Amino acid sequence: VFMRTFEAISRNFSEIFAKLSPGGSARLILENPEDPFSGGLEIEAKPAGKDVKRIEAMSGGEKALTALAFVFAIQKFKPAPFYLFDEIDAHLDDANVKRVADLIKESSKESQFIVITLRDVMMANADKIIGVSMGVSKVVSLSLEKAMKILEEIRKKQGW
Amino acid sequence: MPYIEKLELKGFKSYGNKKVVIPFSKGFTAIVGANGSGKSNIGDAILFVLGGLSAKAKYAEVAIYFNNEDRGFPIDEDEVVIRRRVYPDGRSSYWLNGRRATRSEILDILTAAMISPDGYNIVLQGDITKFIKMSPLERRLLIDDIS
Repeated sequence: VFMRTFEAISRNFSEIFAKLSPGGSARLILENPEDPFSGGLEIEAKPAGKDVKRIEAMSGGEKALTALAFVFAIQKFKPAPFYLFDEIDAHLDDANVKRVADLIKESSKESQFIVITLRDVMMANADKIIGVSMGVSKVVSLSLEKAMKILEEIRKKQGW
Repeated sequence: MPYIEKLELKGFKSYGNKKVVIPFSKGFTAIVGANGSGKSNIGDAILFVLGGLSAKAKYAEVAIYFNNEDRGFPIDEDEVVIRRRVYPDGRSSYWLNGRRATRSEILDILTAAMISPDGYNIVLQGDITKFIKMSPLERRLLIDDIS
């Protein structure tokens, strides 16, 4: 029972990591395959041209991407009618944002996704964009074109 | 599984007395705003109305509107609206389509639609750090619970 759930979530993880990190591979590994309940579950990942390492030893961006593939693998195993992500892309490395935004875009053909983001690639792929500003907050439905000027305005004041 | 049509906020954190209506695509919606604009309060309004935090204009109110045409919620109506208003003395009330409901009944109703304020489908700021820093033991324990 534990094992059937584990293999399905591990399979999802390795496949999603592979799609978000081209030429990369990763595995969830039981610390005690024999007696699983007496050990933990480690994450080992290997981006192209890198040696295998456990999560904590990776780069900031690698850690964010790996954690994210892990949450996406659990979500695919037990889906919900909607997803709400708040700045999950902020700490990613640039090269990785587009694969995240493409994956979200395609699973949205089937579920609802609400993503709070400051990334043009995320924005461009959305069916709809909402802008928020302030004290009192205000919300407005936006076109990509004005959404894109507002982003450029924000990035100028805040950077990365 | 059903979907969020909109969220209405009134007197909640940075959202003032003039009710604010936030519309969502049935598909993909992106939310753009500066740090401090109130965009992160959106995630908070959603945890508030879906019930994670028990109680333990002068009321904060959040209402969420779901399209239930697929009937993911055990309620025979095309729209399901969950409203919750917190008072100054700390009291909290809920309504389900205009009718009073308890928190315990709203949770049972959301669980039935595969929704939970504690679900993996809500990834706020802090949730990614959680996944990064989890001990390997805790990470196997999440798998035990899911199984």
